[PDB]
Amino acid sequence: EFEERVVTINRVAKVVKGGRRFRFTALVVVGDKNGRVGFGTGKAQEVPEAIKKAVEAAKKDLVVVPRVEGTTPHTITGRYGSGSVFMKPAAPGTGVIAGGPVRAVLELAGITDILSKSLGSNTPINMVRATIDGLQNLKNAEDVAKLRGKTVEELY
Amino acid sequence: RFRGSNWKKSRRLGISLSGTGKELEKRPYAPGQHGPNQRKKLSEYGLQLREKQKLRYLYGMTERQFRNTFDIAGKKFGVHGENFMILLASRLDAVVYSLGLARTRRQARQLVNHGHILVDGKRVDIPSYSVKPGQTISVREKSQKLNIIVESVEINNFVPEYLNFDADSLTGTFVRLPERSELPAEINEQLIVEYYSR
Amino acid sequence: MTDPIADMLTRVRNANMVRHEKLELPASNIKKEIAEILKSEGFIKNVEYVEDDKQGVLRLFLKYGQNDERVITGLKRISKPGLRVYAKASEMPKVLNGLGIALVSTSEGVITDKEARKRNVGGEIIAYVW
RNA sequence: CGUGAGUGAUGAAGGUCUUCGGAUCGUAAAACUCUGUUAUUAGGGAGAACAUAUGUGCACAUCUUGACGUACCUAAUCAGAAAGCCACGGCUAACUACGUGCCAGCAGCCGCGGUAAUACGUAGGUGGCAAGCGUUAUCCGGAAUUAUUGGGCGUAAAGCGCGCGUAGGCGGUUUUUUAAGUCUGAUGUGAAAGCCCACGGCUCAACCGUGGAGGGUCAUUGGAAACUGGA
Repeated sequence: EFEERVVTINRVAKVVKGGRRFRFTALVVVGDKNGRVGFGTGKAQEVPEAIKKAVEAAKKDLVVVPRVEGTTPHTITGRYGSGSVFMKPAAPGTGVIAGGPVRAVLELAGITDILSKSLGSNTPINMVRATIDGLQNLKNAEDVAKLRGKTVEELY
Repeated sequence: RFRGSNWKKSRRLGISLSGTGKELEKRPYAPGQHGPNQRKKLSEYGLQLREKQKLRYLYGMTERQFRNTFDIAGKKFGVHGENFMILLASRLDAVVYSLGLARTRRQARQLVNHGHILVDGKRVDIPSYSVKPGQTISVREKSQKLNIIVESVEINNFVPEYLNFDADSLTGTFVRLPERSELPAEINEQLIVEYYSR
Repeated sequence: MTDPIADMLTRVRNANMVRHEKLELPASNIKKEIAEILKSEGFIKNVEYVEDDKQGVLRLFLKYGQNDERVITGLKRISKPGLRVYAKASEMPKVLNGLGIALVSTSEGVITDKEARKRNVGGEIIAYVW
């Protein structure tokens, strides 16, 4: 019903009074299995109760990503923090591979025609923030038609 | 042309389509160095480069030697996105992968001498043959019955479209028009239709 | 007046944000069909006829939904004084293949973009007030 | 064409890491068959195309050539060898044992050297790519970075302390003008180591006709004034 992508569970070796406190920050993408990105981080002792903790406290950070005719409406970027991304269009009837950054952004948008792009670095805390920067800065067909305030077939 | 192991094509790439079982006795996890770790997510330009490297082990002609292949899958008019799977099946490996001579593409490129080659007249010992409506990729007079040409004559029953093959003949001369969706679909189309353009 | 549609662009846009049914755009000699060029579709809804005296003021008569839904998501300026955006036989744009009407005026006065490619001309639509 | 496996014995005689646990450099492999695509002599043979009794209005007759003369190739089917160098903890697809131990190496980014540097040097190697590989000076991916799409008028990349003055850069004046103007008009031409809509073959290379098509034309007002700075 909901494509939840739990990337990893960052641990911490707290060097406080206690011998060695264990704090697992379960990282899970809050995707709605449609086209939204979704990102939430927990801090509970139980990963299962921590993964849903960030899914019930952070589920409004997603963005609606529409599709034209099976191809990305506009090749957007991502200038938020170090890690960056890029939207590359492909044919509707295609697929994705492995080797690079995060995979829970274009995989949520069941279309198999978008290539997930994010160089920046490996840090998965400032690389997903740039993906939502471009997703919210995406240009739609009518979205840009209102900008001019004329016809949809008069701005292409 | 690669002069290396033909078992790393289903490990470094994400679209091999050259053998049925390969990860049965191997380890289908991630890469090599961090094979016991998690996998990654192909980058925008990386996915188009991964497919190129994936087809680099599949297609005999590598970078610069497959000029025509890439030139026929770009400037050529028509579905540019699916032009990499449409105008790219004009090699000599397709005839061996439709009649029943070689199950692989690398072995199909070396099957232009041991197997059927005489395409109704002038033959060709290259990885691509000019098989058009009128060419019958068959064998020679002395090499009429070969061992690699008549190997899986009964083992390979099901044949592909736009191809012909019979007993003691294996001469392909059916339809010249092929399908642009009659090949594996794991790589992007518009991605390679734009990246190549540059 | 330094800019012809100076207040015009700062009226409808502001009236489409604060939900202003009736608008008060300073009417001029060319500020009539330029502020009502989308009267064919429904972007700027429609109006009866510019009624005033020697460039006084013209309304836009904007309409919204039940919970005040604006069809236009902010209007920006494109074809202004100085530069000229004349679309000849170079390349006509397309998005949804026919929907509303834009700025394509030649020798037929105010026409739609449906036959824009047929005429192969791209000018600015204008009209006098009363 | 590119240099041998149709076949194929843990494919070893014992080593590659070996706490030996197995796999294997190892469906490497024997020793042949196989694979033809190496010789053995060979005789070989387009820019530029019409002629020379005296019988012939930009048409042409007895009689006018060689500085040569072994692509793709299924064929004789002798056996003529794709190695390599680089990162290897990596960044960035990549390693095991020894030897080193701020001695030396490594050494773009990282850094690794004062002890357990598989980062060092040898051996077994591994990722890459392609008859090779590391190097030096030369455009652009890198990224807009005198901002032009690609700069502020405050910390950032930004307070002329200069309070008094026209650099013509530029700062409502109603109406109002004789036509600065937006889209029509001579079109024949419309050619082009030009992206020619096709057009020719040299397998891996240089084998070139299409001026109307063909855009890369060479109808865009003479013109419809209530209007940047100046009323």
